[PDB]
Amino acid sequence: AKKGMINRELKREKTVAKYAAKRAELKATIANVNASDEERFEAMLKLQALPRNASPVRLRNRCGLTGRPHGYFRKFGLSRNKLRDTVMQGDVPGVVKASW
Amino acid sequence: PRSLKKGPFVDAHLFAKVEAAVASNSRKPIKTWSRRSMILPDFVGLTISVHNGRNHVPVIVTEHMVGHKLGEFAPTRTYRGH
Amino acid sequence: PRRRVVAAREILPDPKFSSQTIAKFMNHVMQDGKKSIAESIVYGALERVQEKNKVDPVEFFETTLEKVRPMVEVVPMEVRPSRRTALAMRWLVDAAAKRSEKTMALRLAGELLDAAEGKGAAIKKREDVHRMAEAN
Amino acid sequence: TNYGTGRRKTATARVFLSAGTGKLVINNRTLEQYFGRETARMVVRQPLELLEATEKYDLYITVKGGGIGGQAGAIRHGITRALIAADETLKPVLRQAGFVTRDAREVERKKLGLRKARKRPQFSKR
Amino acid sequence: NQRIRIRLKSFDHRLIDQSAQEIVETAKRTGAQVCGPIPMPTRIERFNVLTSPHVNKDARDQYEIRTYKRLIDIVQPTDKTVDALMKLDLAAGVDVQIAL
Amino acid sequence: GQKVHPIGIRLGVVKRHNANWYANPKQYAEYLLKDLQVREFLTKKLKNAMVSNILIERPSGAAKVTISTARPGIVIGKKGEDIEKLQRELTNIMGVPAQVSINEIDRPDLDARLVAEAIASQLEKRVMFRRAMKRAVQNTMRAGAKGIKVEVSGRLGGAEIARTEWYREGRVPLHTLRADIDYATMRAETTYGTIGVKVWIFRGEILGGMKQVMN
RNA sequence: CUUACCUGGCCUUGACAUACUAGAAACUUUUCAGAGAUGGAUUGGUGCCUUCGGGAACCUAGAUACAGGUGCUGCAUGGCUGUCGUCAGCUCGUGUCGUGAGAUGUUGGGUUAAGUCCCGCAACGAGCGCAACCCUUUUCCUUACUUGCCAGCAUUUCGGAUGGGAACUUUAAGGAUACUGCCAGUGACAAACUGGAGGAAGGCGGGGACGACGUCAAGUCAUCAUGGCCCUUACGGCCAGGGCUACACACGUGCUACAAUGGUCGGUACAAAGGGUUGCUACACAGCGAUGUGAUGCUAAUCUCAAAAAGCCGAUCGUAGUCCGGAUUGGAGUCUGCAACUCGACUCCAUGAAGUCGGAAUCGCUAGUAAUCGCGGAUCAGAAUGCCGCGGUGAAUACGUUCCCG
Repeated sequence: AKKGMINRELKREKTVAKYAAKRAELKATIANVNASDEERFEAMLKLQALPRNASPVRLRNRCGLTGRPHGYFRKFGLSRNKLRDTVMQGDVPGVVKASW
Repeated sequence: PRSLKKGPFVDAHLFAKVEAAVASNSRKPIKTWSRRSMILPDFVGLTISVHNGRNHVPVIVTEHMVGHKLGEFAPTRTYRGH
Repeated sequence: PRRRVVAAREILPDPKFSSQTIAKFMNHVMQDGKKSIAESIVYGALERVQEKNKVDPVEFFETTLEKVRPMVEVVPMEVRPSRRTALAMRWLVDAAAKRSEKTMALRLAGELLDAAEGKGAAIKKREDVHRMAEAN
Repeated sequence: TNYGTGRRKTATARVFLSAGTGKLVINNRTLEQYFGRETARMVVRQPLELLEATEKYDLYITVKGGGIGGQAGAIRHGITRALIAADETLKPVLRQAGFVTRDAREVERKKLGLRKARKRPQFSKR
Repeated sequence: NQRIRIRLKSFDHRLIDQSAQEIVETAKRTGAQVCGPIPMPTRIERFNVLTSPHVNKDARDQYEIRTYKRLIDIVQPTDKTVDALMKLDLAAGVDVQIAL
Repeated sequence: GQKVHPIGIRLGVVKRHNANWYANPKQYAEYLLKDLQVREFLTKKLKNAMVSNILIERPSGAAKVTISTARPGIVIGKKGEDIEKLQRELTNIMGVPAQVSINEIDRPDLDARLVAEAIASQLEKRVMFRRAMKRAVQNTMRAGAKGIKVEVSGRLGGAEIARTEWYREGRVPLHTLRADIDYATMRAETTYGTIGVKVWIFRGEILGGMKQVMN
């Protein structure tokens, strides 16, 4: 991937982490049933007024080594090319060629 | 469609503009990129220039279009035949 | 094959009459692995022929199969014993398919009775193969 | 009194043979109650019918895994093994009938690049 | 009514067996009753990794990773039992969880 | 055709993993990424220390890195200051206290990575590739291997058309899973681009299997 | 978002690195304008070491070497991959023959899935290939007895529920067994080959992984690395909206059907494998339903996804474009998400298209296979008829090598 795309991803994670608490608070206030309808409406308005990059749905998993956005394999944190290389070198504990 | 328990969605910047115009009575078009905003009853009688990707198409809001998204009146693809 | 001779696959006798002929007929009737439906179809015919005219269910089926059995291929060649039964079963299934009744079992029994008396698309087809054999 | 274990297509049956009038229970159920189709009922009764001792013994059978056919085969295998345990002299007859052999056939795994164990995607040279 | 429950998790069944044998031997030496080790079902995870860098969908490596689990029960634990178990070394690649 | 990785195919048969730790799915990824960073950092730092194998373990809330080297003195330092600096750097990278251990290789010519590094250094210093290959093969066979194969690929000597040259002495039974085959790959960066070096060394058949290896 | 493309709005040593010069802790609150990128007012905090004259991060300002480039060359390359092809071949040393390139060995007779093995011979000797070693399945034994099991005993709300038991199933580590071992006939008096007993299994029991020397300037500069070329207020970087989803058409790979071996309704059985703490959810209430609320157990052989479906029993439909089929369209909703217009999935009511088994031609499959039925997972907020796996039911036919192909 390009350095610009990697830095974009990093900035998005930073924004999500910065706004994590207030987003959860507003969502809880929205879900509150004892709260007033005006209170829940205001909470919804503030949630919609939060910056876009605060939303976790805009994060994309990228390979931890190269930044590739396809074939991620959450468990290892690496895309398929680097995963194949590392597994066949033997630096991934417990992973072996599978046959049955 | 959006859940009824959440209400219709309108962008705040667009809603403030239409509210200011209606509190006043300015007739100049309101220029917006918010194709996703829902047309509200307050919108009726106003001209909104909705972005369609390259231009801003003017739409005059009539009563029959309340409940539509603004983008349904600004097509984004060009086609005339083969 | 090419170099080997494959041993014939022996099928078990049916668990009710211990008759490999009836088991093979059930296999010919059965579609996409539904053995129980084919069992119902065949056993309905076997029970219904017994009620309509009293003979042994196995013996009556064997006699009709022998009647529908051809003896010539196609350059003339005689059919080996296995293909006689193999071709009679297919003819009896295909022809019994097209007669109109409520259930498949009743159609099968009806054409079993019909072929026992010399009328049936099966033995028309047998006589057609006979004609073609006389042609050469 | 005597015990046998039968296996067929991931189905395992535990068979407890005794001396009795002919009672037969599968998973606290009658044979007719447990098996719907006739052939499954007949496969279970094959060994005692062959030995002509259908009324000589009492059976307590449990079974787990597989389907109806696999469970019937496992029950037959377990009954054969229990009879072998009861008397070693019956082994030639049961082996001649073919009840002693464990059917080792099993589902073949799906393979990479194929739709099934053997079935291949359609090919177009044109 | 004190019972010690030890759970061993590993990616290598030989390592987990060695650790379980060591624990059982130490507990037996300290004069305590031991039940086990009991082999719990193994977890198997499979992955399909494309081997070519660009386009060969039928060219993949199939990898697997296994999680082995063992359970050890100590009943009637003597005084020296707990101290000996804590003094026992922790081998890399085996996770040991102790519950009282 | 293409050949399977000789180490990867034996990773559970006669070969041990280079990482030995357990982690649940929540920290597996973080542990692996930090391990890879450690390997890269060590490979860069000890370039001239003749280092082939790095083994990473996480025994209990800590880390242990075993470095196999043919230059223990240069790795250790004059008075041991260098291993203390390495411990500081590795602790900083890994987030947990780390202990460095040194494994001295007494037979460098039977180690696949060291031979590949030597050949690549010769190629970068512009020694003729065939001479370098035959010298390496003869040195290993004198050291005592039962077989060695060396392969070089690229613009050999500066030619515009790239090609591949290999040379083998002894026995290299690649299809026997129980054979002890060390394998290594290395890059030589020349004015005309990249030349790849591959080395296989065979050191006899291992009997008893993984039980003998004590996995 | 991804995103690399388009329209428009913005930045210029830059979103990111090293080298230099100065000043500030870093950070934090409230807003205002703007589509946002951005820009401006406005709070608190001003911290950590200290040989303490300053330093550690961290931020801002200046400067120039530079950064940056999914821009070009896979016909400069590394690495990786496809293909012939799981084809049985491919080589080397000493000695002989030839002026020589070369030959011999490796050919010749049987046998095998195999250059697999046995015989002859100016040849005598070796390697990589084949096979085996590795994984899984079928029989048995030992160890292990919980969260799994329940044969015998006892109590039971008849629920392994409870005392209890270690038998059996299973779980999973280690072993045993199969070797033409025994008999008969042949082969050539060899390698081999055919039949029989015992045995769970008999001659390679089944499946997986493993792919020789080489070929196609095959594929990939857009995973990554890298020689060379090109851009540098732009071919770099930031943003909002649009596009990748277009539609007179043609082709490939699939799913669903055209029905009675079936459709619908009522009742009632039997799996395997895998997933679950930002998660899976018992149970209750509300709703026709997608779902909502309350609540419970579970970091899991413990709780849960979960209903297996085809199957069996009973009723009905009676060959009709139908009680087949389920496209399309109208009207209402739910959930994920800042946001379902372009352009999501699912639910309810209404609608009810083509389709009556498909030309020339052509594809897959030799057994638990084909056919058919359901279940799970990776990616993933949401979004599979694809891909990778799992079990259930369970066939037909192989006379033979005359021609089709390799």
